[PDB]
Amino acid sequence: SLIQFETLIMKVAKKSGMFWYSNYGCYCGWGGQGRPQDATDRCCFVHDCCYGKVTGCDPKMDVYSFSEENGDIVCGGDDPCKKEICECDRAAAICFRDNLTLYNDKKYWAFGAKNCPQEESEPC
Ligand SMILES: *CC(=O)c1ccc(Br)cc1
Ligand SMILES: [Ca+2]
Repeated sequence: SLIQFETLIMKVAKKSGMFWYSNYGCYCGWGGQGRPQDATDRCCFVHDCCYGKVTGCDPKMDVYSFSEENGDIVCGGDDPCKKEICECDRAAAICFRDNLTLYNDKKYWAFGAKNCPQEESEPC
């Protein structure tokens, strides 16, 4: 669920999703169009595409299971579809953590729709 995605961002990237990734660039926020503007924005774009490929369950609402083990987040449970959602959230949390060197809200927060042209939308 989205609450769990916020939780994974806090655990992995040591940052809040709502404070740092909810309106950054073209894609770190709900939906999106245009080009991923930088490495953090591309992490959100891939997360959108991953969610778009989940068939059978709901990435917003459904609750997945995970454990911390061997220094990593391990997605689990008995449901393949819910584990797919967890994998999308875990990959994006690690992607955020790994691209903190580049993060730049001064340049990219509330980047604006003109800057994210419908015609430049990179396909998944
Ligand atoms: C999938 C993803 O990264 C993302 C980020 C922020 C919001 Br709000 C929704 C989705
Ligand atoms: Ca988005």
